[PDB]
Amino acid sequence: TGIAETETKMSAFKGQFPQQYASYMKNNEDRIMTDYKGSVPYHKNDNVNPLPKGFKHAQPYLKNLWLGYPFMYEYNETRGHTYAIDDFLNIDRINRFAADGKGNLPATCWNCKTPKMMEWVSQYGDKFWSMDVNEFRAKDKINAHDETIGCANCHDPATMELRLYSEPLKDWLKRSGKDWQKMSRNEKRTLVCAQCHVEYYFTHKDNGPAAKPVFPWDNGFNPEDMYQYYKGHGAKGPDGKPGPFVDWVHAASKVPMIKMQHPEYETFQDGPHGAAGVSCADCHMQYVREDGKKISSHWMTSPMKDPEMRACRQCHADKTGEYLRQRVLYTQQKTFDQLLKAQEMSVKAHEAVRLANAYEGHRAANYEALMAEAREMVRKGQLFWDYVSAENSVGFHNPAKALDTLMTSMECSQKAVDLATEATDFGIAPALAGDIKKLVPPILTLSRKLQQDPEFLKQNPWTRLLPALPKAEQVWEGQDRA
Amino acid sequence: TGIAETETKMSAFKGQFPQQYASYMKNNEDRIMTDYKGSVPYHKNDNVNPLPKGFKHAQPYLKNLWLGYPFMYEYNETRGHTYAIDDFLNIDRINRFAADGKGNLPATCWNCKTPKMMEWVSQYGDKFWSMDVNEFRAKDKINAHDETIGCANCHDPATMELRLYSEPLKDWLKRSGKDWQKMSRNEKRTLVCAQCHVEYYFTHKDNGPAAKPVFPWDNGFNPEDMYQYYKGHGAKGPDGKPGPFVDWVHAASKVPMIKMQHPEYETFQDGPHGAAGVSCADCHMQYISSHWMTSPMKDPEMRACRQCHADKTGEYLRQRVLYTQQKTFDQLLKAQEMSVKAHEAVRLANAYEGHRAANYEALMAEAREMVRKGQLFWDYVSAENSVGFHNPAKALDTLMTSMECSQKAVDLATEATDFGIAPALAGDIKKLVPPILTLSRKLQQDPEFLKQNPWTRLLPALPKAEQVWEGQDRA
Ligand code: HEC
Ligand code: HEC
Ligand code: HEC
Ligand code: HEC
Ligand code: HEC
Ligand code: HEC
Ligand code: HEC
Ligand code: HEC
Ligand code: HEC
Ligand code: HEC
Ligand SMILES: [Ca+2]
Ligand SMILES: [Ca+2]
Ligand SMILES: [Ca+2]
Ligand SMILES: [Ca+2]
Ligand SMILES: [Cl-]
Ligand SMILES: [Cl-]
Ligand SMILES: [Cl-]
Ligand SMILES: [Cl-]
Ligand SMILES: [Zn+2]
Ligand SMILES: [Zn+2]
Repeated sequence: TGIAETETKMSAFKGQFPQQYASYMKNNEDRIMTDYKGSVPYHKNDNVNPLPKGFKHAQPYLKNLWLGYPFMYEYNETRGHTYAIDDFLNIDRINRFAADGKGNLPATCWNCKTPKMMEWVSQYGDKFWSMDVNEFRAKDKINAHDETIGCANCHDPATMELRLYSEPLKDWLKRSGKDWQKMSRNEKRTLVCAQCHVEYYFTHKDNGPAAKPVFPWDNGFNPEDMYQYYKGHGAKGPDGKPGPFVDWVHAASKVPMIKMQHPEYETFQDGPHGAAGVSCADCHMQYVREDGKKISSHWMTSPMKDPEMRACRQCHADKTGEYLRQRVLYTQQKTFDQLLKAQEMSVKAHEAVRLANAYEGHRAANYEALMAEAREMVRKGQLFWDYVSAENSVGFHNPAKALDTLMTSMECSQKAVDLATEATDFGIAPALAGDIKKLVPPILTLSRKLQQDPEFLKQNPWTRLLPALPKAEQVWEGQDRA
Repeated sequence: TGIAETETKMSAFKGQFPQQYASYMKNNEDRIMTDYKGSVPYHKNDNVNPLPKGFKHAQPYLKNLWLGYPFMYEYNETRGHTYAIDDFLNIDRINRFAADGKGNLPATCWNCKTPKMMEWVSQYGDKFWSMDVNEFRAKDKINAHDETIGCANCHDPATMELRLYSEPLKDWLKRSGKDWQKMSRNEKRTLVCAQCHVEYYFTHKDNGPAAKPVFPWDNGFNPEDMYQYYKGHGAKGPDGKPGPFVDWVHAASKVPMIKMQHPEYETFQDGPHGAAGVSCADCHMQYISSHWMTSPMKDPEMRACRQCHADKTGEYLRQRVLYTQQKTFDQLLKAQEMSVKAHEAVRLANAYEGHRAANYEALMAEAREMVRKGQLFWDYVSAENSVGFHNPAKALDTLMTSMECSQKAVDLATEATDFGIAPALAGDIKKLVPPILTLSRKLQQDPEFLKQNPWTRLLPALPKAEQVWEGQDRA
């Protein structure tokens, strides 16, 4: 093709690739829900209101578990790639109420949202990352419709060969001694998704260019590996050694936490399909026959939307769609039910540490050592459930790891409850005895605008721990500065 | 063939079936251990001693968890079918120290160990079940080598067609409206193993012929199903209503327990293979049909798997098995630890002398139930011989629920004492309740031995008595 190697416009590909383009346009369907997933952007913590506000399979405790982090404001089920920027610009996680108009998040937040990344990294280099996210938000900076996730994110425009635009994934391949050119078509059919559907973190300024994205894979891809990995890479001590990494300090328990984000690749690669050489594209980009021929479907969505499960039957030819669906649900039902329980246990763990920190009664002689261990268990337990929760398959990508991970999560949280309780000489035991939902009610609603209202914050024991934000008018709506 | 319809002597088949016979003799290999299984009968709770006594992947807490039940005496890894009787007659679970020479276990214990069952049931009818196990133990009653599990257990001797000898399995098929003659060859290739590789219980006399074996499947095959099933079928109260079934009362916690035994069928049937119509025989009796029924992991090339998984190497298949087993084994040990803590919490609460909570009795009743349920759940996984592989998701989900139940028991019992016992339960459970490495019927005769461990100390000393049975020999 004659399309520019750096083309950011999806529309530039339509004329020469009408079939793949029209298929990619189906990502605009945001009306169908499946049993646990789907394309309606409901609030992931809302199991009270019906669709599309909430959902029967929402996670009630999310806001509590992320108290003090932007995810306490908004976090929704995902839509197709065509809406990435729209959703990016609607999310309350990015500050829209600051006078200077700053989002209070790094420009790195654009990293997995647009092909424009190539041009921005070319222009700004290492310095792009820590610029404010909202410095690239106006209509003259990005076209939400045409420059959202598109063809140039996975294809070399000139040859249409599979190509990585991703700096952090390229960093990883470089670090691990891998080489794109020597990789199989098969491996590439997974790696293009691994540019974005992974857990990541923002570089601390003591260790490299501020906010440069990193995939924390050096210790391995499992939750335990990541937990071990995150014992380093944080801020340096007066003595220069990087301490443990910290995404935020929980506003209730004051525990230094790690946030997990969509670890699809890490979860799937050692699962029953991933370990066998099956690629993301095999299930999510099935060959389909449309208008005279066989194309790679570019509708990247839930395979459960198709009652016949065609995308599975090129390998599971002897199975009916219903059978395959039931085997998916066989795992998801179990994973979802246990996840909710690991989440309650995590909340109780946070509450135990919070109660112990506030405990005025006589303490155990080894109080400080007990609390230090309790905090670490809160952090570890949460990293583990989040690793499963944040992952979009609800256990199907890797059933055994999901369930094993949830079980370890709960064990860690329970250990935090036990240690913190012992630290107070069991003074806080009675309180921790009830329904955790009574002591720490799930936070259904919480937004940047609401956090401006003291009388709102008082309505829940945990929101009560947040500071009131300055009374302020909304300054950004979508791409309009106001 | 001319072979008699209830021929019990395996050797009667050697002549017309040398190939299958020699293949079945391969079950005599009892030397190889795999990563988690194998054919060396090591003591399943012993992770201290060398093979063939212990193993690095043993379950340290078993004796504690079965305190008050024969399984506290001996429980070993399994050997091939050819040794069923030998192992049956060596086990300390059956009493060998009684003057009258009784084993103190029902003859039903023979049910899944010999074809002679057909003749015995024909001779005694339902009176057979409750007779003492040792009434059929002498050489003149059974040939340990020729009449152990054999050809007649799965084959109609005359035609060699697949056939069920099992009363309990036939009972089930009859109850559930199923019919052998209308069943697929495929389904039969699983059912012959389901005659024995399942969870079962002994009928309480109030509800049917004493000790008749039943497969508790009416509520479904899952652990929750069985737990619900066992809310009934126990002893009747004055109004004739059967109470909850109980296998034994835990000697420490005094909780009425349910024992799970080798639920291979129940576990595997809704797993990734079982749900897909794959049979036990497909993996364990690879194509003649190999009659070596053992661990498929003994074969580095995993031949038995590659007629379906042709594009995979043996190493790959092995790693995928281990991917599940290692996770299942690690979590099991933890569920077991939590179960011990739950028993100990209920025990400490029962003994508690301090201020009780006003709703003590209701809290304890729920705590006990949770001990019982938690244990049924881990045992369902532990007792099963695949260490998670037959059904990875159910195994792990089941272990997680088990732990949840046990933790609930700890919480309820603790709350019942107004938290007076909380400090006592805070440490390493292995310190407060040390694993019982060694315990036998002979040792339980010695008070000084019993004092060596806080839980064996809760057992009564058995009468000083000489051993009366060894193998099939009286003494
Ligand atoms: C790749 C390494 C990414 C980084 C860096 C950021 N995001 Fe992301 N984002 C990514 C994926 C693969 C997905 C879909 C999967 C999922 O579970 O969300 C998303 C999704 C979003 C969304 C929509 C869903 C929601 O969270 O409500 C938003 C609003 C979003 N992302 C914003 C966002 C922000 C603020 C980031 C910086 C902190 C950020 N993304 C980084 C991939 C990646
Ligand atoms: C990653 C998220 C992709 C996006 C964005 C786009 N494409 Fe794609 N494409 C992707 C994969 C993994 C594959 C399979 C390649 C293989 O060798 O198996 C493809 C394939 C194509 C092809 C080749 C013909 C076919 O198999 O259909 C074409 C012509 C193509 N894709 C076009 C295309 C267009 C026009 C896109 C923007 C609208 C586009 N792709 C985005 C991965 C991804
Ligand atoms: C960054 C450049 C990405 C690449 C490369 C891939 N994905 Fe993605 N995906 C990304 C984001 C930010 C989002 C959220 C968009 C939003 O507006 O919420 C998604 C979403 C998905 C979904 C859900 C779509 C739905 O209908 O619900 C799926 C199923 C999905 N992504 C899959 C997927 C696959 C298979 C990819 C490789 C071929 C892939 N994505 C690449 C970000 C990016
Ligand atoms: C087949 C065995 C699959 C492979 C290989 C991959 N995915 Fe998957 N994915 C699959 C199923 C059956 C589901 C559940 C769908 C449902 O409705 O429950 C998923 C889920 C996802 C999602 C979430 C979809 C949504 O509605 O937002 C995403 C984002 C996703 N998968 C991405 C993804 C990636 C990155 C993969 C390679 C690393 C991958 N999938 C492989 C089936 C299969
Ligand atoms: C080939 C590229 C495949 C596609 C497309 C799908 N599956 Fe698959 N599946 C495949 C392999 C190689 C395996 C492991 C067995 C092996 O030979 O190594 C599987 C396994 C499963 C299972 C069993 C595991 C479980 O979770 O119970 C299920 C239920 C399953 N696959 C379902 C499934 C679905 C829903 C798919 C479409 C979305 C699908 N498979 C596609 C190979 C391939
Ligand atoms: C079928 C319904 C059976 C009943 C009734 C009894 N046993 Fe069993 N036994 C059965 C199987 C499928 C196996 C091998 C699988 C396993 O996990 O053990 C066994 C094994 C034994 C063994 C050897 C292993 C051991 O426990 O050390 C012994 C000593 C044994 N069985 C004895 C025994 C007793 C005493 C029974 C009555 C209480 C009994 N069996 C019943 C199948 C079945
Ligand atoms: C169950 C535990 C069995 C024992 C004990 C014996 N056999 Fe078997 N046999 C069994 C199965 C599940 C099958 C497969 C049947 C099918 O239709 O697929 C067989 C098969 C045979 C055959 C048929 C030829 C073959 O496929 O090998 C023969 C001749 C045979 N078995 C003989 C045989 C002998 C001699 C046994 C005692 C030593 C014996 N079987 C025991 C199940 C079981
Ligand atoms: C009762 C009549 C049984 C039938 C029918 C089946 N099995 Fe069995 N099996 C049974 C017992 C009592 C034992 C333990 C024997 C001992 O001395 O410990 C076993 C053992 C096994 C083993 C383990 C053998 C090893 O090498 O470790 C396996 C793998 C096994 N059994 C499988 C199996 C299969 C596949 C069956 C159906 C075809 C089957 N058994 C039937 C009791 C009985
Ligand atoms: C293939 C997918 C299998 C099916 C179908 C059945 N079994 Fe299985 N079994 C399989 C594996 C890979 C293992 C683990 C072996 C190891 O060494 O870890 C097992 C294990 C068993 C055992 C224990 C073996 C031992 O050493 O004692 C038994 C007794 C057993 N399996 C019995 C059994 C039954 C009754 C089945 C049908 C219901 C069955 N297996 C199916 C592989 C597969
Ligand atoms: C046909 C009769 C099979 C034999 C023999 C074995 N497997 Fe299998 N396997 C089979 C099916 C139908 C499936 C589910 C996929 C589907 O099409 O529905 C599987 C799945 C697996 C998996 C993935 C699940 C997991 O536990 O990770 C594995 C790892 C697997 N099978 C391994 C395996 C082994 C070790 C076998 C020999 C002992 C074996 N399979 C035999 C079909 C059949
Ligand atoms: Ca979605
Ligand atoms: Ca992260
Ligand atoms: Ca064995
Ligand atoms: Ca039982
Ligand atoms: Cl954020
Ligand atoms: Cl090991
Ligand atoms: Cl017993
Ligand atoms: Cl008190
Ligand atoms: Zn080991
Ligand atoms: Zn009191």
